[PDB]
Amino acid sequence: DFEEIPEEYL
Amino acid sequence: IVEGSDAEIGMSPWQVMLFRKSPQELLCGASLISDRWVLTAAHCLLYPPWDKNFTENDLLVRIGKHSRTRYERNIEKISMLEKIYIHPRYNWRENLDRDIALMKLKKPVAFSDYIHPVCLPDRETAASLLQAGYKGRVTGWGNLKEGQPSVLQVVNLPIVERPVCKDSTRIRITDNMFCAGYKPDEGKRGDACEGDSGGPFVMKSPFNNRWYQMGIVSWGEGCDRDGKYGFYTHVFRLKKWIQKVIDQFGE
Amino acid sequence: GEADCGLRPLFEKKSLEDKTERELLESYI
Ligand SMILES: N[C@@H](Cc1ccccc1)[C@H](O)CNS(=O)(=O)c1ccc2ccccc2c1
Ligand code: NA
Repeated sequence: DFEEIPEEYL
Repeated sequence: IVEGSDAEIGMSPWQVMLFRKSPQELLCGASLISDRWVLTAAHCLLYPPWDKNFTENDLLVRIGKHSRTRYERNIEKISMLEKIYIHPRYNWRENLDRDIALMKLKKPVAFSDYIHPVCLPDRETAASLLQAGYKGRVTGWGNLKEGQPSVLQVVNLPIVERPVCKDSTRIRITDNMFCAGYKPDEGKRGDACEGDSGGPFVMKSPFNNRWYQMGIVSWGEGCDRDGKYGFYTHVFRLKKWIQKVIDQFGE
Repeated sequence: GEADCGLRPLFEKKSLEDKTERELLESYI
């Protein structure tokens, strides 16, 4: 449901 | 927020979203009180009866947001947590007494038109503004009904008399809580709802024109029910614990 | 309290009012 956030944050 | 409206842009620049890494989802709201400290509700992090117990690495904070679900390129800043502190006398067994927690971010977030800290009150600000009938403001991306908002939502709600709060519920109310909301007679409506917890109840001082965080969205029994009110952590009553945490562990 | 706390860049800082803050002020009798 949420837009994918940059993977640098994950 | 139930019966609120869309926020304007940069209207709540201290609003923080607590966001779960995996699955990717909104956990709660929160507020920015300085460039490295975010304030939220303890139950957003720890609530054992629902098997809730997040550590730092489960969580991210997202600051500068307006859209709920969009990744707001060049506007928002996503931050990792260094350490979480939950009030040592937070009462999750009984009544959510002392529903407060601090999160320290790994690096300073840069302020912008969309990112700016809220004030914490002093004794005089609290004594002056925390009065039955005086209105504050609640913001969040939580449910629109007891479905979900495209953008940050806002509602202004009056502080309610201590007896009325207590007479609305079977839960034991402490001096570390206040309730706010319209009465059934009052005609108007509105409430925090699921997903709004941790977020700020703020007031604008008529004395220095500054926004102060008077409450933290804590709990209710349903959302926007007639004869029922939203309960908020009383921020000033817990300010020494706040100052202590920040002074001991901050830089 | 932080020096510049609680003053919003797109409102207080430019002396703009938001749509409903007057409701708050009117409540502070
Ligand atoms: N949005 C939630 C907030 C919440 C979640 C989990 C734990 C506490 C609070 C609802 O307001 C919860 N509503 S509730 O389930 O009726 C409730 C209300 C008061 C409570 C007081 C102490 C402990 C649990 C509570 C649950
Ligand atoms: Na109500």
